[PDB]
Amino acid sequence: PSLWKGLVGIGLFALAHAAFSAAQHRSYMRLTEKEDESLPIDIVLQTLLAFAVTCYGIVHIAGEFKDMDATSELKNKTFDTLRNHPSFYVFNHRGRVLFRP
Amino acid sequence: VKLTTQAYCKMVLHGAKYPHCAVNGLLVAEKHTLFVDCIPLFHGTLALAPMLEVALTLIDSWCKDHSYVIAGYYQANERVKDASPNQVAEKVASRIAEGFSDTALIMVDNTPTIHVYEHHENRWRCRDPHHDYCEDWPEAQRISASLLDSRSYETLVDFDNHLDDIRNDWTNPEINKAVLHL
Repeated sequence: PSLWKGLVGIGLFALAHAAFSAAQHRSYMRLTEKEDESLPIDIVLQTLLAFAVTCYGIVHIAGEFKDMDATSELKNKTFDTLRNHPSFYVFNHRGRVLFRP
Repeated sequence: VKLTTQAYCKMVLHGAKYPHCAVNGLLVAEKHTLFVDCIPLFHGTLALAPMLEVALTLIDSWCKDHSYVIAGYYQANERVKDASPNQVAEKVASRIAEGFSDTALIMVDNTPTIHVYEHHENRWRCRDPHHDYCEDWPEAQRISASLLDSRSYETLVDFDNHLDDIRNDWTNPEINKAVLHL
């Protein structure tokens, strides 16, 4: 589906929110001068989940691959679209006297 | 010597479906001669033997079961003014002459508008400069325009389009099926 863009959007939003939460916790820890200096696992889980979701989403929105075999792109071509040369077109055919003389 | 409204309508439809390219086919009839219908073969580059000699048998296999027999051959040149028969027209007319007498070599003059050359011991000489016989001209001219204005040639299919996809019917059922009710 085309909803992968919204998925990576929500992932990036959650990642930005986790970054803001980490900034707040760092400010608090530098205010109180605690020797633990351990990020809360609550925000660490959010960061990891957002990173995983966003990476899996951008893996999908990157675009699909194409076959390497050239004989696969011309399998639907027909000689009616290969004989025509846009450079050597001539306008003295019957379509001019038939369609709108 | 006369063509049926179905033969003429199929001819003009195939000629209008590919204006920039040439038009060729085989007028088949029942077994004095009346051209009931035509099977359009190819377009564009016609000076090629194998696909032309495949159509012979692939149409005979249908006509022998459908009680038909190939009577003539028509060609429409690329240019709008030149209507002289090429070597291909003669080389195909000579082939049908050995399997059915009274072969007519038809040249669709883009600018009536149809020439009929007959072979009498010396060459292929036309008859349109003197006179051309048909069953009824106004009926054909009306029913042809009735399918032309509706852009039915986009729906018409020939043998070349059938060689690309077999789901297409070279006998044109949906064309003569509309012709009967008009």
